[PDB]
Amino acid sequence: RRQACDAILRACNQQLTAKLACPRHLGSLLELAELACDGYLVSTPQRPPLYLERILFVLLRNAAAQGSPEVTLRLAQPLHACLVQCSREAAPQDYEAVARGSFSLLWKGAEALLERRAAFAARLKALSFLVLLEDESTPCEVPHFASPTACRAVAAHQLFDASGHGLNEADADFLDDLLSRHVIRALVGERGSSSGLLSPQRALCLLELTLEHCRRFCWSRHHDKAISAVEKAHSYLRNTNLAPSLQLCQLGVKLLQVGEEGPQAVAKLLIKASAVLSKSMEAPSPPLRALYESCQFFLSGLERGTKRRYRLDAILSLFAFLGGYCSLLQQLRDDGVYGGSSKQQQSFLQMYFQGLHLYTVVVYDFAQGCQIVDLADLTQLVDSCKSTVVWMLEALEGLSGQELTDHMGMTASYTSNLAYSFYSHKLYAEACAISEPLCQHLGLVKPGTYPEVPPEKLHRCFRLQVESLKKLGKQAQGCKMVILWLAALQPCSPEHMAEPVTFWVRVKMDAARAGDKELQLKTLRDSLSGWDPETLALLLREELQAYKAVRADTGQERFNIICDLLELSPEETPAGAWARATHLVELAQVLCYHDFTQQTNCSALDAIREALQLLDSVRPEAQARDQLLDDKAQALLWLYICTLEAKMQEGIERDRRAQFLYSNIAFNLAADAAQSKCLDQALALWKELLTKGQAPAVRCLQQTAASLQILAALYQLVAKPMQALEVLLLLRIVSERLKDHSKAAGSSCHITQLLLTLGCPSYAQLHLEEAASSLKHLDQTTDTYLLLSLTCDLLRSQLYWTHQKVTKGVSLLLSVLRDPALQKSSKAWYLLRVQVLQLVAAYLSLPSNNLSHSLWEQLCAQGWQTPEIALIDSHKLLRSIILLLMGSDILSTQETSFLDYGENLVQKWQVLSEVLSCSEKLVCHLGRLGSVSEAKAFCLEALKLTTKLQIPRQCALFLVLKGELELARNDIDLCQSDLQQVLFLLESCTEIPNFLSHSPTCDCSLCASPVLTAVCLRWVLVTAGVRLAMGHQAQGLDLLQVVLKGCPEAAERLTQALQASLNHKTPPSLVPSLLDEILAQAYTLLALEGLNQPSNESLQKVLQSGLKFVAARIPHLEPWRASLLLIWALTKLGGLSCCTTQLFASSWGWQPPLSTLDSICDSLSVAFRGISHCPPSGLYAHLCRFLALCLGHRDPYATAFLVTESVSITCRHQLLTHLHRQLSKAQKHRDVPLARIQRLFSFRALESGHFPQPEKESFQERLALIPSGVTVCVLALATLQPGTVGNTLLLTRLEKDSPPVSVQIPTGQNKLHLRSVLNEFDAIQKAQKENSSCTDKREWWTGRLALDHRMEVLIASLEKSVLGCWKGLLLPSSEEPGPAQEASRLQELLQDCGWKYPDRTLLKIMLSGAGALTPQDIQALAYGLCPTQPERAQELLNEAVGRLQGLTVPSNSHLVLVLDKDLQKLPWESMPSLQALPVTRLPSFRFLLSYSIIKEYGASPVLSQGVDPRSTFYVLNPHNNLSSTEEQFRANFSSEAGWRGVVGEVPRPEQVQEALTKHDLYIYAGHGAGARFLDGQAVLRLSCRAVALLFGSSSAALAVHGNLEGAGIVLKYIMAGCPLFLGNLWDVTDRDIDRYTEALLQGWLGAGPGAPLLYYVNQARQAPRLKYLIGAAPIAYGLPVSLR
Amino acid sequence: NPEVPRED
Ligand SMILES: [Zn+2]
Repeated sequence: RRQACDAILRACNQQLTAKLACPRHLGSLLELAELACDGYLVSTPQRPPLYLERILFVLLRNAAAQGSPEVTLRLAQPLHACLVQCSREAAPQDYEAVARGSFSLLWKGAEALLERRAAFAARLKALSFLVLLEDESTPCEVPHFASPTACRAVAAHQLFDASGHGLNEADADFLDDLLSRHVIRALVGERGSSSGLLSPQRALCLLELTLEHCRRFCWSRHHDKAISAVEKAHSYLRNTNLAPSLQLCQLGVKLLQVGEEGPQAVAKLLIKASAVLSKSMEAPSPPLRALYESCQFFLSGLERGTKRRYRLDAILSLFAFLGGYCSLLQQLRDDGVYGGSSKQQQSFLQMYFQGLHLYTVVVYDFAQGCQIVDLADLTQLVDSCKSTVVWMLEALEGLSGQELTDHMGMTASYTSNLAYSFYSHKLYAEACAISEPLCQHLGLVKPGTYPEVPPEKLHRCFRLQVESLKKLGKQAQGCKMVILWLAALQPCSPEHMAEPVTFWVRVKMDAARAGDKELQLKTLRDSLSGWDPETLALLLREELQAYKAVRADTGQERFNIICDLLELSPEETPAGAWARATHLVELAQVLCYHDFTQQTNCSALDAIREALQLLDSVRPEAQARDQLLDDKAQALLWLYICTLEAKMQEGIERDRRAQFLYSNIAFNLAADAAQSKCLDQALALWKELLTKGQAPAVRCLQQTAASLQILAALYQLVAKPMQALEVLLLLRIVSERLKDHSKAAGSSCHITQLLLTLGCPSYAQLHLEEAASSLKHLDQTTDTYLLLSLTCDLLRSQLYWTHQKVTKGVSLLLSVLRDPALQKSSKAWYLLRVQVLQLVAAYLSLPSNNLSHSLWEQLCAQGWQTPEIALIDSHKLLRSIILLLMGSDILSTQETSFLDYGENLVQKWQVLSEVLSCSEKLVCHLGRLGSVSEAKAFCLEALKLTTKLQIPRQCALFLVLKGELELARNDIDLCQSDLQQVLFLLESCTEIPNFLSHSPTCDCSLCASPVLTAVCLRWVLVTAGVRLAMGHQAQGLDLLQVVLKGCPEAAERLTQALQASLNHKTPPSLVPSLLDEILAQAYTLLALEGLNQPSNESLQKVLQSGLKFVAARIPHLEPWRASLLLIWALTKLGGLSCCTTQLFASSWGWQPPLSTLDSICDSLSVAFRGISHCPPSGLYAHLCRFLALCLGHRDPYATAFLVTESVSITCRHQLLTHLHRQLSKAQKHRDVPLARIQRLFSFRALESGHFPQPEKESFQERLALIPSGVTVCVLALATLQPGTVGNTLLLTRLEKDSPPVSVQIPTGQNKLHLRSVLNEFDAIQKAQKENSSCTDKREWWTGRLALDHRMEVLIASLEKSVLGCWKGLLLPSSEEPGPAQEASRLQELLQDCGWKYPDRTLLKIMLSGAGALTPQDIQALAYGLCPTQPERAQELLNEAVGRLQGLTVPSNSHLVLVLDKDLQKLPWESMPSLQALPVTRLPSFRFLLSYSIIKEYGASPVLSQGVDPRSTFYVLNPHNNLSSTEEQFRANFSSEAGWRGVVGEVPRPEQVQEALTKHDLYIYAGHGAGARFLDGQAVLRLSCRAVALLFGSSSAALAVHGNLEGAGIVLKYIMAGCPLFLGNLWDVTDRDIDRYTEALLQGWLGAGPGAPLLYYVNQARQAPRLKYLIGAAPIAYGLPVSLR
Repeated sequence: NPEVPRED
């Protein structure tokens, strides 16, 4: 029955197997077969031999062949029940083929159907049969879950939503319905058999399924359903061996469900969590895999919950669970079932590290969020942190390969992040403990075992420890850890070794600063003993580099390192020879700047020479050619440095012993070129290295850059600027290759400055933009940024100055000046300030038209008023830097170490170069201004400095400058000697001079160097000046033509050189302008000779050629333009001799008894505006007096102002400089009177306007400042040819509340002119000097008598043949109202007779002296004033004087005589009209105003109160040369009440200082003016309170040299504030001047209180036997003084 | 009798 049906079913199975064109029919037969199977099932559902099952399996196979999973599912629908009722055992592989194979068929069916929901549900029932008989199944692997049955459930979830973001509620119910009813129900069983609990294999499957369902649900945002699912398992959780597993899973499911809540929540679950794991492991046979898989889920709850929601207690609670989890994983490792196949064993280790990865992350989280009060919590985590690292290192034991490499990689990270946290919150002690076990294992391990762990990970793990030890105070342990750091990286490249080496020097340097010497004693060699020699040598080289990087004193440390290195290197081997040569170069540096020859028996030069020989004996391979180039270049550079140091030291001792101008021959030898050859060779090697495209193969490129900087500074010092330019370009290349933008910006700034100094602004502009570009990659908080930005601003300001953009340039300069960063106390800032001061001077040398008034006030308000002041401050700052860097030995030879630390080396040569350049600028500017003495002082100082350094080029430059100064002083012999020294220096530097007659395109030393070319042209200029001064015309003119040719030719050579050097395509737009001041001076001198020779037509076109040249270059050559305009005006005036009427006549109302002039005034006004701001003395005086002559009485105020401003200009400049010095010390010690005097003597204190309106307003204010009762008369000589003496006298009478009165007196028209008077005075002095030597008494006395008579005749001539009628201009004005009324009446009547310019004031002045107006004076006045009808004017004048005679009396008053350089010599005070009047002399009118200011503020005590007779200091017979003077004066001087002083001894300079500063009277009855004990500088440094009664020879005289204003000691006394100065105008004899002194002292002192000194001065003038030869000598300088 | 000058 059933068997027959089964046989029919087997045939039906074959029939149903066919899926041909009748598959639907087969399906219909299959449906009938299913009913037939049901009929068979009624008899027997499944054969006891499972034949029905085999038939069903065949039917399932037939369905598989026919692709009918649905039919098979219906066919095998009751198989589970049949299998359940089957019981028994021995289910075969076919059982799987029908049950597990059904799932396999479903898997292919799942691969067939596109949909999943229905297919997954079918697979779930298929999964209920896939592993149904798994009670004895083999365990699954351990990348997966516990059992294969649960593994199938996870596999279905894989086909489900893979993203696992969220689970729909309906989907959750639907997904649960599948597994719960099909898979879960099958495993659980309706007949659960509670007596028999789940089998061991069955139990493992049950828990694994629950975890996978919970994991998928919770991950895909679904927790509520899993809560009920866990309870279902918990419902059956009476007791089990896997019980802990679901309790821990319950906690995990809890955690995600709780989510983010109160803090304790996380801890409370974690507290219970530790209990479950700990007690389970205590069990004798714990469910290892059950605990494992379950723990991984709990970890996920935390990892997904890692949202910074952590506290202190959470972390310790985590460590409890973490520790137990670690035991479980290592315990699973003990078990050897997975020990064989490490594949699963490796997975266990990854799980261990994931467990620890969680701990490290949680701690970093806690660390970042920590406050000061929280640091206590951070400390409690230390011991837990320590244990974590130990476990990790213990876990690695046995791993080899990438497993070793990777898993060491984590342990490095994990400790590093942990240590970083403690380092971050200021916990150094704890950080070291955490990294200690790792640090020691990494060092001790046999080098090479760990060859792949990233260097950075190891560097980071080690660095934290070295830094922590360093800052705690453990410098000793740090050095050992550094050795351990190097030990771990033993098989590593030298590049990684740099950081350990840097930390080594820092730790040792800090140790040394702490006072420890034992640490210093230890050197790397001893501690690293055991390493290979080559690696030890490399590390020692790196340590030497790190020592060279650090500042402060490191000489002996480097010496010890070099000694060790030299010992290591084997000399017998060529590679050892190379290493020895390098170490010898280092030793050469050390011995070059230290004294250790007591320990080496070798000098720096010997070491460097042996290094050079060894280097020359090295034949390199294919590579290493680059390193050899670098080494040889460095050796050559340091040979040069050491030779220069030895030369400087020898020069120091040369001066010390001597303590010149004879060493100039010693300077220039073959040794000079032999020495410079080293620098040339170094440059060649570095260019060869750093020009090729490939990046150089040098060990240290930073040293190459530093050496390039040192080479560039030395080249600028030796005055070779093009070579320095090349070196700076190479430095730019290196900085670009080194990615250092600070170096690039500094190098480009240096190139811009060099190009600006040469005079090429375009190439300069291009380099400024490269610098600006490089500056945009730097931290704007760095001082380097600030310095470079300020420098770029200065360079842009200078470029604006050059390209005539003065307004914006001034704004930029003011922005730089007002920046607070410029005043930072660093050496580089000091060097910046110097260039600031030089650019300030550059702006201050500009005419007022270029800038507004407001910006002029803003620029002057900074502190510097004249260019010379700024230049002097720059020089002073440079000297201060030299003192701060290299002591004072190079500057003075009356102990601080150089302290070379890299920057100091470059700065040293830089500062020397800048001192020399600033000296050149100062000398040129001061010599141009006419201040030759100060310029000579600076020139001698610079010459001494270059003598010590032995640089022939700078010596030649300063010797040419000195020759120019001596030509200015009219000292031809000394100038010629200086020029000959220049000639020898030039001729031996290149190996009628020979540098002339050179080709325009020449490559010699004197033609390839702009500095030498300039020196040659200046030499030619000074030689031409000498030739013209000696009368050799047409030779000096030839030399000036040579200069004119040479300058433009040399400019083109410099243009071509600059273009070829910088490799620009187009040439510089405009030729450089550096020889333009030379060409302009040549133009001036040639035009002045054209004035001397009006016939030479050649010179006539030169004035137009020069004017177009200077007009093309406004406003840079303005002084020469002013000179050329003055020459043009003189050419237009006509004949400068013959004393004709002259065009000026019409402008003057008195003659001795558009228009050309309009044009001359315009040209002169332009030139005056050109030089008004900073005038040269002689040129200014020429312009002022010529313009006064032209203006005449057309403008009285302009004429008076012009006459006033032409006297004592050099004294004005010197007073401005002195006042700045006073204000500078005032600022230093801590001023209103000082400020007002600066504003009175200033040249820029003007308003804006047209000439002469602001000048006249300033003059009117200064006239309003005049005191009452003082008459100022300016006697100046109008010169109509520069370098001559004029015969026209300009007389200006200045008084309070009276309009200025001027007059022109031509004296050439009459015999006894002003030149004759001066010539006679000089002849008288010469004859006196000749007569002084004679021994015959009678001849001596007779000659003296003749000289006295000549003096009397000269004095009479002064009054009668020079001043004539205008003598009354010097006499006081009458207070009686008669002359005013008479002048008022006569003015109109005189205007009707032809008085062109009626002045009532002049009439008043002349009518005041009516009594002394001789009839001849009246005739001259009337005939010269009214030339149309002279006789009527004479009648009117005679009537007026008749009405005024007798009825007028002169009054109390004072005459101040302002005289020019030529007229100051003459004794004007002894003229018969001026014998009864109080007369003194002042340098200028501004000095009278200054005296008024000082008196108002109470600074001159004697001009305010009087002279105390008991406050006198006398210096009598100091040198014991005069015995008569002592005998006459000793008793009188010593018996005087209160007088102190000296006799027979040179008073110590300290005694005369106190005499001038603390007393009221100072009498010097000795030789000269006392300049031997008290010079001008000493009196200038003090304020003179006392009246200087100097009775020596020529004490009050001023020495006129060449065309320079007179100089003398009296000027220094006046500038110091002397109330009155009495001195001798010429030389005197002892006894006669003794009588004069006795008479003066007796008369003044015996007079008593209130005795005017001047009255007794003129009364004492009648005492000597020689009345005029001795009495007329004394004169007075200052203001009148009385006894109190 | 000649008098010495008051100079150096
Ligand atoms: Zn040449």
